[PDB]
Amino acid sequence: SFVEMVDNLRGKSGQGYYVEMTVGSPPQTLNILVDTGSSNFAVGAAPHPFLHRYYQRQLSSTYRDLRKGVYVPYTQGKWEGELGTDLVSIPHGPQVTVRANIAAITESDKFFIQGSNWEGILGLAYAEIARPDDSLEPFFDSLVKQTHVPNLFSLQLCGAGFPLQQSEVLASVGGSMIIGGIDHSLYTGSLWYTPIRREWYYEVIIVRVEINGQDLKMDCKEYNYDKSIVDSGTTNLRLPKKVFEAAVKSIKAASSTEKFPDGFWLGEQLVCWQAGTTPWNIFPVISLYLMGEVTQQSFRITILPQQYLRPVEDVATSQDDCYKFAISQSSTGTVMGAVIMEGFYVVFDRARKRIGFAVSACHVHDEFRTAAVEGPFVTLDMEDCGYN
Ligand SMILES: CN(C(=O)CCN1Cc2cc(C(=O)c3ccccc3)ccc2N=C1N)C1CCCCC1
Repeated sequence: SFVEMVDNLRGKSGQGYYVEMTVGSPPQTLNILVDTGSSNFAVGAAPHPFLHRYYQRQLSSTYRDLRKGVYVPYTQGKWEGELGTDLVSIPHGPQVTVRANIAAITESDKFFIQGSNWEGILGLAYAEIARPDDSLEPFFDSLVKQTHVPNLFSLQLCGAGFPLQQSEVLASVGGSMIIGGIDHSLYTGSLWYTPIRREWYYEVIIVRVEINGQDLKMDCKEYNYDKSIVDSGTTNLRLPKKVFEAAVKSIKAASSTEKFPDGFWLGEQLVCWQAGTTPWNIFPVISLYLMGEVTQQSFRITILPQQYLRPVEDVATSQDDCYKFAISQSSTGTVMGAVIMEGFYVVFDRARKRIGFAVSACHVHDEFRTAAVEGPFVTLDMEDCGYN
């Protein structure tokens, strides 16, 4: 179907997924992180201890200067840049060349990650959350208007399998970003769609949460406290303070046969099990019910411990499989990160203002269980879950 784009993503979920791209004339190649969490196409345009390479504007005959600066701070950090434009392409993507807005990053604190292997970020969200403002057209918006590529893209993040490293990056590809299409070889079963509440972040509405079938039983509005978005840039599944606690307890209980340190459930410290003996069956499956496109109808996606327990290279890299509990609390609402996406083929159907989920043909699981997507359900009381 889209053989060309299949498996065009790499990196490390923990350090983000990225795709190859080229900017300027002649072509300058750079790894760009795929982030559904933002709307700026920003690349390193100056040396930095963590950049193997960067965008060299003086060497591009098509580069154009907008003579406008941009300051973006975030978490005790920030990236500063100079706005401009140039021609862009995606080798393992559509065979097209567009002209996009490019923030040439010139100074940054806490942005570029050591080891990730990407020198830039491709924000696929809407302009509403673009810096310095919504007038700076996002990349995909430009791509869709300068070509005939369909206004939609889908993602299948396969998180590989076992612990990887900066070296294992260019050895085992991570996943796929299919631009302008939906690839039938990336999923099994049906594709279920949930509406996009507001086009700024990819915001959705969750109506119910379950732990091994048991209802978390909270006012559905609490689940979307502030907001709920899907973000390929975020590693963990992030949930409000309350929901978070309620969940850890339920998860704690479910797994009682064995006890772990409070440090584990805080993401502070990890756990290990003699190679090959990880007791998956002891940990519970998790499920989020989403609002359906059809009124009063809803469906659910379900992940396994193989999705929320991230494999990490042991401290002493011994012969023991250790794991990190990838479920943490949030204050900015729910973030459906990689622990969620690595279970499904996710479709960002902007043209129809919806997002679809399907079982990933590459998700991790043992023969006893499997991730799922099932519907329809009728648990009256849904739009009422939307926060304001
Ligand atoms: C925190 N990260 C996330 O992916 C979670 C949600 N975000 C935040 C985010 C922040 C930025 C920045 O402007 C920035 C500035 C200085 C230092 C760090 C970040 C840009 C895009 C963002 N998109 C998200 N998905 C980080 C995960 C690694 C990639 C950077 C964002």
